[PDB]
Amino acid sequence: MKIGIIGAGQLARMLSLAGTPLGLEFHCLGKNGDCAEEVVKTVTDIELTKVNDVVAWAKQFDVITFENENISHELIKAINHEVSVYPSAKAIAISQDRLLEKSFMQDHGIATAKFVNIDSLAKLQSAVDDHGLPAILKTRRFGYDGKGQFVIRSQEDITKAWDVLKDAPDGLIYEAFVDFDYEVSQICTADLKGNIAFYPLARNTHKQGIIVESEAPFENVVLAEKAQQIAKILVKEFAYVGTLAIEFFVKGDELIVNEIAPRVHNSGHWSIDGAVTSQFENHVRAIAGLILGDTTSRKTVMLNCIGGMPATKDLAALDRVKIHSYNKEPRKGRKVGHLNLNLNDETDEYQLLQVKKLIALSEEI
Amino acid sequence: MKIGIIGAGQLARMLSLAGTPLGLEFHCLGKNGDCAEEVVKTVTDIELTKVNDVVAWAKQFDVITFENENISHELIKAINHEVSVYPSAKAIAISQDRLLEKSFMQDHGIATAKFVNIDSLAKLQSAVDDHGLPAILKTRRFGYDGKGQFVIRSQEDITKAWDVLKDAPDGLIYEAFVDFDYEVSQICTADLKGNIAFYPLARNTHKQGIIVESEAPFENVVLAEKAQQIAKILVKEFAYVGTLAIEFFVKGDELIVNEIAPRVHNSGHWSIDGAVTSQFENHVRAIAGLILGDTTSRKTVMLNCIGGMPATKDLAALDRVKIHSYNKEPRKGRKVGHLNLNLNDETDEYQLLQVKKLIALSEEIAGENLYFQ
Ligand SMILES: Nc1ncnc2c1ncn2[C@@H]1O[C@H](COP(=O)(O)CP(=O)(O)O)[C@@H](O)[C@H]1O
Ligand SMILES: Nc1ncnc2c1ncn2[C@@H]1O[C@H](COP(=O)(O)CP(=O)(O)O)[C@@H](O)[C@H]1O
Repeated sequence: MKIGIIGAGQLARMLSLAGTPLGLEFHCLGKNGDCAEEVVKTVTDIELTKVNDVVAWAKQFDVITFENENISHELIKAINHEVSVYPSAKAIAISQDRLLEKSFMQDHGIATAKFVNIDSLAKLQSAVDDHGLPAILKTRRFGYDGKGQFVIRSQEDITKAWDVLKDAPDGLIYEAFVDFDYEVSQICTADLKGNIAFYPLARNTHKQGIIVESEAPFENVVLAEKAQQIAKILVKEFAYVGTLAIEFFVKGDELIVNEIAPRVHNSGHWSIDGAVTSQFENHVRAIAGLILGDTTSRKTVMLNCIGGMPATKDLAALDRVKIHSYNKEPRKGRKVGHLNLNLNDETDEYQLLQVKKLIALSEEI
Repeated sequence: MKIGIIGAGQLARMLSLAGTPLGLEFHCLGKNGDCAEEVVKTVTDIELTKVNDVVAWAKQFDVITFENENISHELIKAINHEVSVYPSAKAIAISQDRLLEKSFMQDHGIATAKFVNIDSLAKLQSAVDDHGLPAILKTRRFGYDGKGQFVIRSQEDITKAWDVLKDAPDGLIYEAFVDFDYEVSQICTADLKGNIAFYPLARNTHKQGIIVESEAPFENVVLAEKAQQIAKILVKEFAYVGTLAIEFFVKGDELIVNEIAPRVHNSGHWSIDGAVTSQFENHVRAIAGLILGDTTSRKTVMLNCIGGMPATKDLAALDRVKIHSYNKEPRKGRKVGHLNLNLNDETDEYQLLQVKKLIALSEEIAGENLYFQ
């Protein structure tokens, strides 16, 4: 069986690393010299606006998936008529636009921040009038790592936020500021028949809008049950196949959906070394029409390497640390790898402190 | 850092799968179409007898290793004048020839089968006269998965064995049958300084001369200590860098060396899913000059897929089984994949029984001899 992946970045790289032992063959649409190239059969560089060329490429294979939900859902629909793509064009359309995403949650009784579509300064003033400060003005599309956002903390900031973000061609959303204690994510995988394999919750640490740490299992049965029930709604309504990621704000026993990603996600990277079947192996099993792997998990912390990464010789000296370099060119803010560590004892805690020392030296956000 | 591997088969494939997350780049010398191709940066097909061309290929990279010790040690010596190769040409020269291997062990007081170099029928008759039947005649070089052997049980078998094997250009060895209870292997990895990371013993089951199952950790403190001491001697004598495998026959509390392989080995494949750092990741760390990874292990069974392999859908349905297909075309006796399973509870034991049933349906071994004792 041949699997095509739209994108040749680190998610594609890790999908192939996980799926290749299953005896599957991987092909990417992307740039030669992107980091998945050395671990897949072929990489083909086709401009995504050339729909017919993309469809022709995809038809060479048995099933297609993608690493970035910002791609055209109309493109996915065109491919999916000729060869299966998972997950769905609907999941892409909804997840890639903050307003559509929030409206979808609202329609299905799923809690989120209060939100308003913003198409003018007057509309923004009304939103602040209706829903209050503090608040965040965000681009509806293409935001990542907290980019394209302006936190409004005063009346004065309203005009300032509008002036900064008004020219976003795909529009803007007002979000009420959520007072939460911490953040967690639910990753799960759904197969062709709608069966879902759940991972435990992971608690995620952010700095300057970028995830820097993720730790699982976050043990809280009330929260886990709520997160699973939300995931079940999304899987059903999207007719979803593959790994799905849901990010939440937590306030006490209350879960508030922040956003979703219809793909393997940074907050599940711990599962490479902490679950019987990682989020990557399970995404591949799902789309390949295979039964999902067991997801029994053990305590694991994942640390991101942003803007740089410690020298391999220094990492290797911490002999329990599992190294995941993506072999990417370092640049400010760029995710170039991560480190996983199972946490069982004091030696593990020591190695974790050492990893943190090294990351402090290499990080550039 | 760029690592060149001589060979593009499943061992190279698994070295790259293990080493690529460390940020290392892999290149193979082998045939395009070989199973490592899809997981390495490049594969280059050069005839190994073309020494200058091989050396030129190797000099592109920062360190070289190899997946098959049957290659020319003189080739490795030539490469190593200009780019580091691990492990050493000495390890290759000794390990690749059954007579040199046995003689090395004998010279270091390490127990082996009784053995005799066989270069004529008369020499074989004398070996039988001196050491008895049953016995095995084996090629000194190129043997693997039991190939190049003839088990001698009767007087009439003596001439047959000689006639089947006598054309081997690199000669033959007689071995007396060893009285043993079961077989274990010691896999370990040595770094540039001489530190050794040890795996627990694995207990290995063979059928018709090919390994079919491997289970670790095999707990026996007395045997494990003896195996480690033997490994230490070999690492020191070979100035060894990389993963090393030693196969033993066990009789009570005694270890008899069967043979060694200067490489990752089939009996260590369990470590992909049963150790903190697999034999493959550790081989890569060793040759790359890195500190070795922790080898803390958990109970795991490895089952080989020979000839054929069960359908992926059937394997995936046993949801704790870890699938390692090499993506190789089925052929009688060919190793086309393996399966690993951690064993902690009754559900694991159930999945183990079910996966063994699937393997019994897919297996096609190319057996040539029976080794019952
Ligand atoms: N409505 C809100 N109220 C409070 N904090 C928020 C918020 N929206 C986002 N944040 C904070 O800013 C971080 C990044 O926000 P987003 O998840 O919207 C940015 P991105 O990951 O899509 O690029 C969140 O993880 C959260 O800590
Ligand atoms: N001298 C001996 N006495 C008894 N059994 C032997 C033996 N030599 C080999 N065997 C049996 O045949 C199996 C394969 O033999 P080898 O290890 O020599 C074959 P290979 O792996 O080098 O191709 C051994 O694992 C062992 O079960």
